[PDB]
Amino acid sequence: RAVLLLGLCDSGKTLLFVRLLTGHYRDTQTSITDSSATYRVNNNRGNSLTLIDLPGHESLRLQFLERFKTSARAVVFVVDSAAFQREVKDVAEFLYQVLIDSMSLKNTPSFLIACNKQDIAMAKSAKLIQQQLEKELNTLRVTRSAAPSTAPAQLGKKGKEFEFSQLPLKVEFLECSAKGGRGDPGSADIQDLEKWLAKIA
Amino acid sequence: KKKKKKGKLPKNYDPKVTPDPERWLPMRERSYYRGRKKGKKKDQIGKGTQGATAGASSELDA
Amino acid sequence: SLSLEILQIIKESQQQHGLRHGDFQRYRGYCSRRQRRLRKTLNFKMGNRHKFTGKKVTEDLLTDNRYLLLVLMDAERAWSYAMQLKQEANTEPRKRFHLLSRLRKAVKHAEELERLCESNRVDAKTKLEAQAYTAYLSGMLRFEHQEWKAAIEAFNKCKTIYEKLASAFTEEQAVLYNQRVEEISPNIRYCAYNIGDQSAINELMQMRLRSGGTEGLLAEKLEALITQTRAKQAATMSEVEWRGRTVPVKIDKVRIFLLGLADNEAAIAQAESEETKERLFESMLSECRDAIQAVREELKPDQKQRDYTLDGESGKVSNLQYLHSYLTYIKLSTAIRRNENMAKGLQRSPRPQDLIRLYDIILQNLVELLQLPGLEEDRAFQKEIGLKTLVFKAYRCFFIAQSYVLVKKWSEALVLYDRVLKYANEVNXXXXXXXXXXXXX
Amino acid sequence: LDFFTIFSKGGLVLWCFQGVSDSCTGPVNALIRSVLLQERGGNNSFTHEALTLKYKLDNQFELVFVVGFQKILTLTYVDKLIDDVHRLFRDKYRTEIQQQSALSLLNGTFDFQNDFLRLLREAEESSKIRAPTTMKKFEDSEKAKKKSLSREDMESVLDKMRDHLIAKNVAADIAVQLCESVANKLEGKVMGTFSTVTSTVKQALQESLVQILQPQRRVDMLRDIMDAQRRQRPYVVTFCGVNGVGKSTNLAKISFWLLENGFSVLIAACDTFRAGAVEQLRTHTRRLSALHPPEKHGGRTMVQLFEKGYGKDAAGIAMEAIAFARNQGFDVVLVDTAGRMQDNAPLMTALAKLITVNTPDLVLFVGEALVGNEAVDQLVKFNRALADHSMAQTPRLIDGIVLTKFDTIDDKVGAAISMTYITSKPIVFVGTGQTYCDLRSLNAKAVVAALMKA
Amino acid sequence: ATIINEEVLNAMLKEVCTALLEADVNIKLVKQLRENVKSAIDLEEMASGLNKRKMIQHAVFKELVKLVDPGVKAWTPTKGKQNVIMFVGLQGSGKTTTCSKLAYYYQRKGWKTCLICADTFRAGAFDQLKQNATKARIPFYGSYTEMDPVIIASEGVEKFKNENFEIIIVDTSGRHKQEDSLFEEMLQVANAIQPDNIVYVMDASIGQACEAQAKAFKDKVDVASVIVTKLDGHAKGGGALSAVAATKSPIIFIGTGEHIDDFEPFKTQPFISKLLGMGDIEGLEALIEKLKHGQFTLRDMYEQFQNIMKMGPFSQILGNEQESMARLKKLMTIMDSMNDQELDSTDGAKVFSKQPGRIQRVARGSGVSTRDVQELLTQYTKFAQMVKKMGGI
Amino acid sequence: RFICIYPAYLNNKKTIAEGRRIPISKAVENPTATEIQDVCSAVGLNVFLEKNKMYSREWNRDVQYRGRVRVQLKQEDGSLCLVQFPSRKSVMLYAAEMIPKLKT
RNA sequence: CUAUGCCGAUCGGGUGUCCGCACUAAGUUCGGCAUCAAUAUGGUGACCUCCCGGGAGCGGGGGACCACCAGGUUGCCUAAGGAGGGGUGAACCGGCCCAGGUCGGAAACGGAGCAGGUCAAAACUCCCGUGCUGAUCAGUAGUGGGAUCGCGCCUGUGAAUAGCA
Ligand SMILES: Nc1nc2c(ncn2[C@@H]2O[C@H](COP(=O)(O)OP(=O)(O)NP(=O)(O)O)[C@@H](O)[C@H]2O)c(=O)[nH]1
Ligand SMILES: Nc1nc2c(ncn2[C@@H]2O[C@H](COP(=O)(O)OP(=O)(O)NP(=O)(O)O)[C@@H](O)[C@H]2O)c(=O)[nH]1
Ligand SMILES: Nc1nc2c(ncn2[C@@H]2O[C@H](COP(=O)(O)OP(=O)(O)OP(=O)(O)O)[C@@H](O)[C@H]2O)c(=O)[nH]1
Ligand SMILES: [Mg+2]
Ligand SMILES: [Mg+2]
Ligand SMILES: [Mg+2]
Repeated sequence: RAVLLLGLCDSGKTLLFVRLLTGHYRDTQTSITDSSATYRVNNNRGNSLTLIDLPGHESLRLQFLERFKTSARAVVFVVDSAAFQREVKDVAEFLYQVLIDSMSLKNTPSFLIACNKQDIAMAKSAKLIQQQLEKELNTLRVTRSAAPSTAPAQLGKKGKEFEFSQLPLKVEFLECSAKGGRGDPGSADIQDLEKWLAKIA
Repeated sequence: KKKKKKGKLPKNYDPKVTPDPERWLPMRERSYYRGRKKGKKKDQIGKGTQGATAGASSELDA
Repeated sequence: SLSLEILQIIKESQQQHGLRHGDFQRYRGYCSRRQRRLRKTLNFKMGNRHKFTGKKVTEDLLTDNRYLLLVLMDAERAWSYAMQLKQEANTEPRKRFHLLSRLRKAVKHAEELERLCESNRVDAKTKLEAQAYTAYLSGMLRFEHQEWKAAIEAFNKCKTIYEKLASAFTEEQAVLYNQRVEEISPNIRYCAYNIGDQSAINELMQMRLRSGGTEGLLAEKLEALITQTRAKQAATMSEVEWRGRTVPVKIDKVRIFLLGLADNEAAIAQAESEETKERLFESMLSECRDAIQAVREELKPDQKQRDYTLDGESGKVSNLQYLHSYLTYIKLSTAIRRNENMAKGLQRSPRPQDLIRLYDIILQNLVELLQLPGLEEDRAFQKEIGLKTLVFKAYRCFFIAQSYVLVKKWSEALVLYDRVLKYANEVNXXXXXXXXXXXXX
Repeated sequence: LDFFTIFSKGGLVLWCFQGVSDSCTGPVNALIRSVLLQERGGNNSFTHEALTLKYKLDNQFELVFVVGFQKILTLTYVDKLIDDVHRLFRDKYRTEIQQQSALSLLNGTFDFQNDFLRLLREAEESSKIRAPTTMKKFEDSEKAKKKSLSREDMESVLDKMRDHLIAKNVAADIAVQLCESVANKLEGKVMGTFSTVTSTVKQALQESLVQILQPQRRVDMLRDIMDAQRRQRPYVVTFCGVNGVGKSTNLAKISFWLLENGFSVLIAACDTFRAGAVEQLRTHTRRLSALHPPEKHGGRTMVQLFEKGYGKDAAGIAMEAIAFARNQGFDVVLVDTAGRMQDNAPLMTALAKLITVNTPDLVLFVGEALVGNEAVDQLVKFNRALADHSMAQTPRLIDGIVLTKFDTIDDKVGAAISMTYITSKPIVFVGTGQTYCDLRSLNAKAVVAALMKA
Repeated sequence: ATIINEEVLNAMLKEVCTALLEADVNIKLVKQLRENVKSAIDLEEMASGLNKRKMIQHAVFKELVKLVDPGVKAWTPTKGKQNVIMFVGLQGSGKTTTCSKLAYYYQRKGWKTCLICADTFRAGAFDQLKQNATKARIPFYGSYTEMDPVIIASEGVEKFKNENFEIIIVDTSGRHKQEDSLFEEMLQVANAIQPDNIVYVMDASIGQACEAQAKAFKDKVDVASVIVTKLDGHAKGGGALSAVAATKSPIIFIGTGEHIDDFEPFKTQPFISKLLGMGDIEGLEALIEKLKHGQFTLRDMYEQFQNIMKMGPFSQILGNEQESMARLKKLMTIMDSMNDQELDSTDGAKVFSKQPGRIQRVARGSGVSTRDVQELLTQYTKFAQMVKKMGGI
Repeated sequence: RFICIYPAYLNNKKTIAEGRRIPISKAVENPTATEIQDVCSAVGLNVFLEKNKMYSREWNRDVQYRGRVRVQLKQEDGSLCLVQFPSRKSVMLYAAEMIPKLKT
């Protein structure tokens, strides 16, 4: 159906969106509205999927997320590895929100966490990011205690350390970075992304 | 917590019994009140804290 | 012997009185109120009741280092009113004319202040700032009046003065000046664009030669002024060392100077006895620990910022504290040298125990001396020297503890002395001979 | 013109020529932040600290045109430029921009440098000669001596909507700014035949209301408490506001909520001017201790009151409370301050000095749901007082808004919008009663629905 | 024509609408005022040429003066009978501080005043009243044990009636229409104490929301004059007028400060001046009595001559004349030549004799009359002598 | 069809706006109609004077300011009665010059 | 000599509460006095000089210099001086409109001009703004000392604190 790109502000979602389409570097700014484009899989079949990019600004994430959750078949989440340390709480909260939204769907979409800005040296490894996310989400569930002033969902059985294995979702991790220098001129690093898209196709 | 304090130590030890109970209080709280203007009730009403709590001679019935 | 920081004063006045968000009316009101307060405090009444007699400050008056601030605030108020008129001139063009008049006043005030800085009484650093401020005001006035040549010359002069001043100070102090240069960077460009970009190159080429020939004498004399100002500032009021090269504006630096002079007044005073300086040593220790606490008072918020994020690096947070800690450790070392002098003057059982306790104290002190720069790890020779002193003191403590007179341990003291002899040789005359004689006996 | 850029609403740069003269690191990101939150009412003018900026919107093809010029004042040609080239660009690339899909934009190329350079040099040549001031001044002297949506068609409903927002306790200037933003959002945009103009403008206005009332990230105090406990340093929260906004009641509610969550609290008092405030807080502490015995939590005390009597300076009491909490290892300190009028300068200076000295982790402005047309002024005064009294760049401003007495109107919620307009900070808590259990959060959808249900 | 006048009026009305809305005034009242002022202007059919905006400002000032007060005289205390005043309002309105200020004000007026509190739900309420009473040195009543406001108020009012206090003030906690229990508690308190007046206090900053609360207060229980508070701040309190419309009662006092001494009686002129923002307002059988007093002026002579010429020939009454008519008409012209200041003056002869320039001006304005002026003065003096002789008898 | 002359034309103290027609230096002080009539009669006998009518701008009621002069300069056939004085200016200046001699 | 305390157990240094304090910074409030000029064009009003025409009232036209209002570009002005708003216009002499009356005339009509009305443009005066001035206060706060037998904070380390006969 459609594949959604989600992340924080200045997370690089538009850059990956244009890279997966044209393969050329294009200057970009912060997203204001969504952008939907049909992209064919590189395989011999060449099936077409609608890649939809949603702005990462916190004033518009929830509206588009709740408006486009039904049409989505697969969900792609983007995390900035270079700036992860300063924004661990923000990415954890957004991941919790998107997981809660996804669990409401009748059909469970495939879930991918793609670290970005990996071309830089300070970027962290995939397993380290996964462990940090697990540790933060262990307490983030407990922190959810407030009156909505108007249906809660739990990511674990209240007794054990939160893990992605116990979740009824297929969560994948990979390393990708396409900005320049090593990334675009030298050799593109998005082949794992297209392989995963073919696998989920 | 015990601390030694400097000052008129011979004159502090001359009584050797007890100092004045209100040793650190403002002049208007002192028993003598050091009052150039003893009353100054309207002046205290005009400026200062909104309400002062102390011994009340007004009616206090429960 | 009196100086004033014009740029710092005007910036701290602007950033806290409405110019932070771009408001000039309340800033002008504050400037007028401060002028009134200064005139009231200094009793510089020029107009009494039913009369008015404007009077100018003379050279003999400015000894209080505050009369210059009066003219500075007058110039700032005129400039603020001019900027407010510029903002309001969009609605009514007539205000522009009024604007010009205000500028005609403002530069005059600045130039008056310049003629008040010609006296040798005021410091040269204030003279440079006054010249830069006057040049900036004149350039802005000429730019407003569509006079490109005078404005560009004044702006170039101001930029040169500011960059020379920034190079004269440290990197931490100069950034503000650099910011000011940035604030003057765009307008200058626009002036060149007003030339036409065709004759502008030739004008700049001629202006370089004009500055080299006409202002060349002024350039070299101001360079000499900067050099002598830096030299006298480092020699008299400021302190420059390997650690904490940034000039500490805090008053406690003077205390260090006192400590410093005490040092050169102590060693000559006490030759061998050193007994009469023990009270002086205690007073110096009290003063230096008070200075350390005062430094820590401002250190702690920076420690909080350092703990907040890993982005912040070292070299600024612990640049002044480490010098004071080093001074305290040096004073402790001198005290321990005095204790060693007393011990060697002598030659009963609790005395070696107390000596070993003191040696443990100095071991802890040298451990801290290694740790603090070791925590910073700016340089590397300091840790080497500190560790050498630490191992030497540890070997001395071991030799004192294992002395056969000190310790009555047969068949055990000899083994320890033999084991420590190799360490002492690795670290490395009378002390060695005495230790060898004690080991033999 | 030292900077210029044309890009679509999708965040994809189409054409720019800034070069080495300027870098688009974040001069346009700031403009995007302004146009999204705290919409610009400066009539297409923005004042970035480095240089001024001007923007133009085209909702027909969701495009924007930004021109950045230095802080030095330019001539009046620039706006004319931003018009003509716009049409020219709209004339040059009709086929590419008219397509909904963004693939055509990537496929297409734009050799727009030559035409834009020609327009710029023509405008500069026109600006070189301007000597019409004398004739205009003489004329003034004589006078003194003597489908696509059009703005005019949508004016009427606009004003009526404005009136409705006025009925809903929204500030007049806030309503005008919101109407201007909505009008800018709808200029020549195509409109479907099935929908009506009123329905479209109402939907756009409610979407804008949801966006503005959905502020920046919802960072919570509870998560930050553990982060503060990582270094074993107290977490400081300060309450500020004008008189009669229920600071003490909301303070008690927050303390009760924290105790229920299982964290020890320290209540520092500074309402020295207020008569009986110390005993009021003492009664609150007694009630909380009765509800939560010390032994049930492990034998350690939970809530303690810190005060020095009436008349003492607030900053010293706050500093002593912070030191005592650090020595006793209290999780969180909550500081209550006496209400201060915004026009009273000395009280604002004292509050700013207290905030600067105590550097609290969180600052909460307690506002009123009943107040109208005055919340904006109070927020402006508080923010400017906190800003000008701190010399450091990017000073600590108000970080949280607590709206109380929400259960007394239930229809005039629009006042909250005004606050959320004047400051971009989110609303942390909403009070809905006088008991200790009336401390709930804010639901944006419900608030908007109640605002526009009539 | 008044073609551009209509556009100018519309622009000024829009500006006034913006200014009033910035002054936290209800939109419905603004629209009603706009309709009334536009109707009044159309009735006038002309605009004052003295100033373009002064006339409009004066008209809206008069309209607001009419709207602010219902016309009912404010209630005043009566000596010899104890007066009970019950304070009501919303939460945070500052009703307790208003009670303290009013008690101090009445004590300064020479009254035996006392304070009683019924606020029991709010924690730490009676302590504030105690501190405020001992600050002003005024007797107070209350207890920390009993929680029912009704019994506490009844006991306090009975004890103070025994004490023979002139003025009793009773304060109760603020409440809103949503909670009906608080309203029924207020009703029970009113039944128990039977208050003489019920004063409702509302914050000046609160606007466009307090109208419903005021209407509910008026509907459930009787109300009296209202008091506005917190006027010392930037808020102009423009919404309080709506509360007046909900109560049809005037304002007796205003609150312009935190200290107890800041308490002043309400005045309409400063309030409307603050609301407008400029406050630029400029304000500007007898014959038998005069005959008895004997005072005669040139006005009386002119009226007598007018009546004589209206009557016509004297031969008609009795039953050469043309010269008499000519003399009469020339005298009327010469007496109309001069100004009214000399005409209404009691002693015209003195003011003429002191300044011959007045005679010169009169001669300029009429015929030569080089001898007629003094003849007229002599005739006026003779008539004044006759008038005083008649008045004496 | 005689031309009209008034004493107010020959008065120096009167302003030009109030009736003065000649420079102040050449004028005289308080001229009368009879003086003008007798001085102009020495040249032409066509002048006749009346005293019961006065000039319009003469607000003051005085005998010396009362009266007017009629002088014939044209024979009503297209020829000047006296070629010496072709304009009223000549006649009035001659009268102004001759007044002081008779006043002394 | 018995016994005392517990990890800092002995011994100490700054501070803050404190002062009929000194002084500053930053604010509130209330008074006094003061508030420019050239030049470009146009307008208004005096006063003055030239003409043209007519039997008068008067009509036609061009200058002189002063004051003042709009208001072009400005400065060898400024302590500061905005083209800001308002009142009064008197006794009876600042305009403008000027009934009646009065005067010029056969008439048409005009002129002076009172009362009265009116005012971008006599003069005076007030308000705001601006400058200078005195006065005013603490629910603003900071070292400069004093004070300091406790009560609240920050920094120190020895083993040695107080009875016995
Ligand atoms: N209905 C309602 N009443 C509330 C709410 N919050 C507070 N109140 C009421 O409003 C009043 C204000 O009480 P208080 O907390 O003492 O006010 P304050 O802001 O602390 N005053 P100050 O700042 O001067 O100390 C009390 O009567 C309280 O019960 C709320 O959310 N809803
Ligand atoms: N500026 C100003 N503040 C006032 C005035 N009256 C009261 N306040 C303040 O407003 C707040 C509320 O007043 P207060 O009487 O203490 O609360 P309350 O009236 O008892 N609340 P309730 O009776 O509803 O429980 C307090 O902080 C008080 O100091 C006033 O006239 N002016
Ligand atoms: N070094 C590096 N930078 C990246 C990478 N991906 C994105 N960026 C950053 O992203 C910026 C460009 O903006 P985008 O990549 O489109 O980010 P965005 O899509 O606008 O993110 P939103 O604001 O949420 O819309 C560049 O300036 C980069 O700094 C990457 O892989 N490596
Ligand atoms: Mg994007
Ligand atoms: Mg409170
Ligand atoms: Mg109350």
